[PDB]
Amino acid sequence: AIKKAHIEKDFIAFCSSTPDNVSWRHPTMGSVFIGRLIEHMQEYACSCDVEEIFRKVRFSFEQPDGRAQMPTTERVTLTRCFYLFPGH
Amino acid sequence: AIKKAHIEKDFIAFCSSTPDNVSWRHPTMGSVFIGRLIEHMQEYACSCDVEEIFRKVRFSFEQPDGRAQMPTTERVTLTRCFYLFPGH
Amino acid sequence: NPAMPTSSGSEGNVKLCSLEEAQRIWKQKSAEIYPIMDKSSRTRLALIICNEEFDSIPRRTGAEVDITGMTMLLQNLGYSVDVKKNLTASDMTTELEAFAHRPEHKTSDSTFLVFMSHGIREGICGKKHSEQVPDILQLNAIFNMLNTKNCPSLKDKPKVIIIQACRGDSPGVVWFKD
Amino acid sequence: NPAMPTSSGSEGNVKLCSLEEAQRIWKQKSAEIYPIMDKSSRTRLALIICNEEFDSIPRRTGAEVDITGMTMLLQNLGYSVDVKKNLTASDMTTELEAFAHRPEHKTSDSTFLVFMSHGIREGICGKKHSEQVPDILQLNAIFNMLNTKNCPSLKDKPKVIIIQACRGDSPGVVWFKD
Ligand SMILES: *C(=O)[C@H](CC(=O)O)NC(=O)[C@@H](CCCCNC(=O)c1ccc(Oc2cnc3ccccc3n2)cc1)c1cccs1
Ligand SMILES: *C(=O)[C@H](CC(=O)O)NC(=O)[C@@H](CCCCNC(=O)c1ccc(Oc2cnc3ccccc3n2)cc1)c1cccs1
Repeated sequence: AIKKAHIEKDFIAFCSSTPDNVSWRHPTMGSVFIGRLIEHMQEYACSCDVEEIFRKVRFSFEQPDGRAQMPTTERVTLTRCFYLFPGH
Repeated sequence: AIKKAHIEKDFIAFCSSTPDNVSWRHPTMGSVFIGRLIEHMQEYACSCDVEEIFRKVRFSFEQPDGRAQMPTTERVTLTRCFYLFPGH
Repeated sequence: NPAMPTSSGSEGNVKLCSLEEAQRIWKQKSAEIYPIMDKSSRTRLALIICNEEFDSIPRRTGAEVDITGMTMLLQNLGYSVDVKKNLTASDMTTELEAFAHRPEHKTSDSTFLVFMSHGIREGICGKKHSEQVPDILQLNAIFNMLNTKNCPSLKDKPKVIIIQACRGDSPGVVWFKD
Repeated sequence: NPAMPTSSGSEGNVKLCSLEEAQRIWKQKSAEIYPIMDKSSRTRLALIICNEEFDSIPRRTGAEVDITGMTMLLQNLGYSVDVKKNLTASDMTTELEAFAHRPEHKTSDSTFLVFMSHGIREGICGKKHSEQVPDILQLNAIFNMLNTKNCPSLKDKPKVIIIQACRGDSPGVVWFKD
């Protein structure tokens, strides 16, 4: 027996900046979005779902300094909360 | 004194289907995405933020019948949780 | 508060958030919630653009039900709702630019934008749309018109865009065997 | 569990979720969480594509730091990581198609895809990219290659795509006065 399934489901994209806009990178320290993503994933993977963590990453960029960027979540079809349950 | 602000921030889009795909509508009952959105907003605006509510709307579409569609959240730069606090 | 909940109030069928629940949400999350303005002074705005009657593409019968439902809901949530019908992509742009210039946004904490029409992969259809001569408003244009540059009054404020439209010809499904 | 937390384990610097916390999350949300497979049998996969050396555009100095950080993190989270470097858009497509065909996805509960390169508005740059002759992979293609049609093994499973790239020339800012 055959059944129908959504062609596109359970996706989440996270981009380093908004459309039209640059994303920053340091020659010795790496990309700010990547570094910030790792730090937030390290801290919050235990207690927050991935959508929540990505939002926290966005929040950390809220106050613009000399250089600014705003990470964007895109084309989301996650129907459930995705918890990493680190250690399990 | 002038200060810098992100050109694009605090947006959320919610589309009735995934890219490439149709969205359904009934001649007397209206659009399924709209009806489902209203019902979920009526029920969950009191306890859930808009991102969470939209996810619940997506979840309600999970099991495909004869006709299927998957609402998609797009280009999200909400840095905080948006609670409607209905009644306040 | 009444013993039994009633839909006769301004919030209609929308379930109310109690003061106990509001403080609980204020406690469960620290400084990661968007601030809400005082109910007595705020001027919340929302816009609905809905295309039902088209020159060359099928009639969107049942759209009136969507208009009624969305208008009543946004009002329940505290928004003053503008309803605009049967517009070209050019008309939609002019209306969006005017909405972004509305003085009420300055004393508002958020906004809702609702688009309901036919659509293709590239965007939302205007009233004059055909395959020979496209009349399309892109989602990209909507964001641009409402961003900090083109709508400074909504800086730091949630802007919710809801789109009911097809995004192509496909049924959105694939088969699998259990 | 040790008195003081240590980064010497497989999860490194990633803060551990306790059994008390895991059951609390299992209780706070009913049937709205993605299921996780048994740690003993699951074969989680992740892919990193990173372009640093380009034919015609500036060198992405510091990318090695990103590769190291993301590889170690995804491993900490339980994913077996593939690292591919300096690819054309065509090479990226071939690698993505191969990733989607990997047998391990069948006994996996999720996947992570990471792209790190230069970028323009339209998409992500390949190694041979120039203004005269574009070499671009679109985000749309990435989704298509990993959807239920082209990757049935990842049906119902979270697919997380992370992109570090410019999306145009603009600094992303506007001025305002307080
Ligand atoms: C595309 O641009 C438009 C989008 C729009 O909002 O107008 N779509 C179309 O033109 C549709 C028109 C569909 C008309 C046919 N209606 C139906 O046959 C029909 C039957 C039952 C029904 O009810 C339900 C109930 N439960 C549902 C659950 C999940 C999803 C949908 C459900 N629908 C609704 C409609 C198209 C024309 C051809 C293909 S799509
Ligand atoms: C575009 O395609 C690429 C994207 C990529 O990942 O390669 N971007 C560029 O090419 C960048 C290169 C930037 C090189 C110059 N680096 C710096 O001067 C610099 C200085 C400090 C710094 O540290 C911080 C610290 N804190 C931050 C907080 C928030 C945001 C950024 C922060 N950066 C980082 C980098 C571009 C070349 C021209 C314009 S963009």
